[PDB]
Amino acid sequence: TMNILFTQYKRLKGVLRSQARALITFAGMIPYRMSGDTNARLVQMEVLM
Amino acid sequence: SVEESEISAMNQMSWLMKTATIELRITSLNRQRSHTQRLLHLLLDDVRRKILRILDSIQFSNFFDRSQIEQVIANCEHKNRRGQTVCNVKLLHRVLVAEVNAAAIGQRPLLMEEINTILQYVVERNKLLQCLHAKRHALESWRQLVEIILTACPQDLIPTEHRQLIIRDLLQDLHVKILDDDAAQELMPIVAGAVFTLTAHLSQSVRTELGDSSLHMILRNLLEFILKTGGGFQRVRAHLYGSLLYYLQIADVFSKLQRDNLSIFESYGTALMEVVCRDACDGHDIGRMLALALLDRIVSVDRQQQWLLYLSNSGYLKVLVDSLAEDDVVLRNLLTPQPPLLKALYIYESKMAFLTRVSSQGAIELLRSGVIVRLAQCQVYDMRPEAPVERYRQILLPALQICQLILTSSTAQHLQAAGQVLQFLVAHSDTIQAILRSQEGSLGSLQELALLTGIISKAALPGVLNELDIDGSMMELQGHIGRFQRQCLALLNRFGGSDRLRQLSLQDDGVSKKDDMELAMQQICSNVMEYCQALMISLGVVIHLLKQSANNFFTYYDIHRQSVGKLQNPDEIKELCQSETTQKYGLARRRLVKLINSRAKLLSLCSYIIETCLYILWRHLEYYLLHCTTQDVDTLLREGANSFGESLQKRLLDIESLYCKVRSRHSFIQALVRRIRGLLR
Amino acid sequence: FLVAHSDTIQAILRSQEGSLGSLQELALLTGIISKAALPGVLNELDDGSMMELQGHIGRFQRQCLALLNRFGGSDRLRQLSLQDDGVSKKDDMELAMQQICSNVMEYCQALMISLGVVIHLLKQSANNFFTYY
Amino acid sequence: DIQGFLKNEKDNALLSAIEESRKRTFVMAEEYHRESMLVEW
Amino acid sequence: ARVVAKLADMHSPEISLKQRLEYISRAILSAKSADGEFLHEL
Repeated sequence: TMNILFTQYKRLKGVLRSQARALITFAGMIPYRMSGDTNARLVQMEVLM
Repeated sequence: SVEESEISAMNQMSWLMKTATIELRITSLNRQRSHTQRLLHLLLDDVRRKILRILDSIQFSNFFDRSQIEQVIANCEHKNRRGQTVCNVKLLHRVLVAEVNAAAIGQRPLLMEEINTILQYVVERNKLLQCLHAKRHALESWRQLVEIILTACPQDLIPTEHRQLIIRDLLQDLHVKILDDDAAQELMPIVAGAVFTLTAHLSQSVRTELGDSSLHMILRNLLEFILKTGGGFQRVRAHLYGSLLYYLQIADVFSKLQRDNLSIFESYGTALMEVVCRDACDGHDIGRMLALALLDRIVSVDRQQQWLLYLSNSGYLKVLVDSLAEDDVVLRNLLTPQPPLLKALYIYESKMAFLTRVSSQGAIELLRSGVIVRLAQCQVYDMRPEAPVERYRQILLPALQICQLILTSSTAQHLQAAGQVLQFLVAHSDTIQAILRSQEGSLGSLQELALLTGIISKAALPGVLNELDIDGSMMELQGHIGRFQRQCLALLNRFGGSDRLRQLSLQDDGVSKKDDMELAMQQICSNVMEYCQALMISLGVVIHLLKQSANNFFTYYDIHRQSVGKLQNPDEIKELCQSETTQKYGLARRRLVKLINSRAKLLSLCSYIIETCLYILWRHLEYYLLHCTTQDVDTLLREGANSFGESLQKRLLDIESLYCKVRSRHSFIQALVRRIRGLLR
Repeated sequence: FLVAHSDTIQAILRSQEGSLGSLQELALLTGIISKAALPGVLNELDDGSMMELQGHIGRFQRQCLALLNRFGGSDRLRQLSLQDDGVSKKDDMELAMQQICSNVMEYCQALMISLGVVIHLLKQSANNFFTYY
Repeated sequence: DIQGFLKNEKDNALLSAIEESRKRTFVMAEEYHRESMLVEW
Repeated sequence: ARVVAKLADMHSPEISLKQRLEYISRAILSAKSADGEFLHEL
């Protein structure tokens, strides 16, 4: 999902922000340890916008 | 007791202790009894026991902007000589007076009064600390006091029941103290070690006898502590964790306690699970080990798989898989000629341990985690060193044990288990190929060829390589499977021929290791044998196999029955221990039953293997001299009446009559030999 | 033919004996594998069969390159020292190891058409080169 | 360091308890391999 | 991580609960990217 929305801001470049925010906040509140490299890609792409 | 000069009376008693301490050390290091004895009596002669009173006196209970003055009291703070972080009152007075001298004229008295308030503040903070270091050294004392008082005195001086009652009361009071909400945080680690120590003591004590309310309250305490621990003091964590591991190993009366303890540990519910898991994935190295252990233990002790449920649903197992990738980085490190941290080993161990200790529902989940698949990605195991050898072993060994436990507990059709293991082997084609070409009869390379053959046995069944063509890979894979079965066969000619007489010979130019290695060679045969027993589903090999087998069979019936006599009934005791009065007798009992079962396994093994070689020969001869078009069958029937001499038949029937009637309601051997002779005539 | 000698050729390069015989054995096997395991054939071979053939050639060239590490390194003085606890044999073995190197060399030389071993080899090469000259 | 002496001791004792569990685990493992072989037989 | 952590904790009227929690999220996320303590606290 985040890779897609990322590509969306990519094409728009080459709301999306607030949506990405909702996703990252979800990741945070989620009572389940997602994998590590998962969190890595999430944080990095959330930044790169 | 100086109500007015607390700090002094404290430090006094502290030094007096330390002196008495070095004294007890020496006085034991040579000898003396009556002074130790009198002090003991006054400590315990019933009137509260003395050491109780001693511990019991030590009371474990205890203009300007706010943040600016707080930073000021924080900058002039200094650790007093006994470690207390006291606020330097005089330097604070100096700084406050200076800044006071630095609308301001009428405000001068307000400034000076607020400075005096900050002064009383810094002074109370100092005195507070001073009290803190005082109580700190005080408890350190009473602690080390007990440490010697129980640690070095020959337990003769104390009736055991007294030791139990007192160590108990000590845990009771110390828990009462560490648990009160007003517990100074820093005072935590101290009682920690105390518990650990006191605990193991009571442990041996009660074990040496061999109020359950007390052990229950104890575990309840130590838990409640481990919970009360913040997520920062990973030290106090590892400590409590080890403490619990012991409080468990202390335990049909055994099954009754086991139940009751499982019930207790449950009553904590998901919380302690969440804690232990958190540390397990995240804690400090000492905590990491001790915890992963505790987890393997709790898992072995719990039937309803609940903790397995939590660990799996909570995603922890995935954290573990990551830990596997990381440990792979660690072995990649140790690949170099200078390992930074030997600990990385002990970690990878405790991890794979908790793994192995994880029945069925688990195994479903674990294979579902693709643990194997991760292992398949690992490149380190391909670094078998061309002690270095002892290391590369210590690495490959637990890995192979893992893959084998997998192929075992994963029901025989989770074909991906096989195919992945086969991928593991194919990756190490050169490596395992060499490990097969191994001629050095070292016990190590022995066990390595052992596990390698056991895997290739359970795996290289053709039934897979046809389900993997879903082609060049199918061909290469079946080729590797074939080479595997080829070596798995050819190992029989090494370990199971007259050449074995060479291997036990060249190394003669120790009682347990013998029965061990005998179990070993027997299992090695058994493995190559079952491998072929499936595979068909020079024959002189199989014949000589039955022969040497029956040979060792009488050898073992004899050795084992002699050991049976030995078990039913100084140098003898020394050798009765050198393989593994009262405890050497226990060790002798142990090694006895050990060798006995090892022998009986060798016996059933030869017996099955005999049924096998017999069946394989029966079918092979049927094919060779009944349906094989032609000189081989003539020589065949001839040599068959030639080698299956009535000597062999009589030896086998005597063996069956010897041991089979104690274990097998069927004279299967007699009917098989009859059919064999019938096919021979 | 080599693939038919799979276990055999693998052990043959896998020898740890400095028996002059075994030396000549790995020597000629490698001279072959050098003139032989070229990619130019695994292509004209095409199918799972051709995969197997390339794979065998791969184990082959891989070991053949590893052979320089045993025959041209600092380990040389080791495998020559463990044997002293004989002149003609030495002239022989020197010519021989020269050939073994030059062989695996030409192998790579076409292959392009740890580098530290290339370094140490340059070293021993130059030093001998003077001893020779 | 008398205290430090006690310290070296207790540290060894820890490493001991841990390895002991490691053993008991390996042991039950082999026992399962055995009952397995007997199942196969 | 610690930077954003303080940023969120900071008593200040210019930070509404939303941006606070969104920070604390970005925090835990950068965290999984002693630190175990910081995690336990958070």
